[PDB]
Amino acid sequence: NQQIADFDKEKATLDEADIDERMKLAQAFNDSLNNVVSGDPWSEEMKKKGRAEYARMLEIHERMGHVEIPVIDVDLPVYAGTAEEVLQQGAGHLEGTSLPIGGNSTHAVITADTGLPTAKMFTDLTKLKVGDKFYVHNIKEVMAYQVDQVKVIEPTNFDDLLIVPGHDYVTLLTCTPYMINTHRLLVRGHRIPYVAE
Repeated sequence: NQQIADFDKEKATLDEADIDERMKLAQAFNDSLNNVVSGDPWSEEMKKKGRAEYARMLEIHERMGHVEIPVIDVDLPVYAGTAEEVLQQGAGHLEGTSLPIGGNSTHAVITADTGLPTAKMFTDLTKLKVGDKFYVHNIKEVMAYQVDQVKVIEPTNFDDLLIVPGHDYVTLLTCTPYMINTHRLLVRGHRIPYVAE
């Protein structure tokens, strides 16, 4: 709400040289990425992780951007890493996956909670179908993705979260089934052309 407005307002003031340097750094990070999934965010080891520093180049006031999902009225800020404090605040970027700047041979994974009384997070992610759209906002632009795969996995199976060569994917990840949470729901979209009006 206020946090997304803040991001977008500050984004609009950034000088082009500033955006260019930030994107240079983000692109270098992606091009050098050791593509190994850090872990399952809800495991005890991942919950307790310290401050994530790896995405500072993309951040305005600690937010890397926001993910907008019109069909379920979601627009959620994205923070670096997946520690407990991040999942309390919004969505977390899964360390080990591409930064959310798109490009050939990239796959960014964005995760959030489900079923909580106090913030809806990804509770309605279950409603998404193949063909649905979502929009990833970063300091440079807004990137459109169209869902091409929805699947359920066990928490430690990361095969579906790695880079697919020759493609540009973002997966939205939460827990499933409803109020059970033993597994993970993966909603994967592929990049499509988009010009924001």
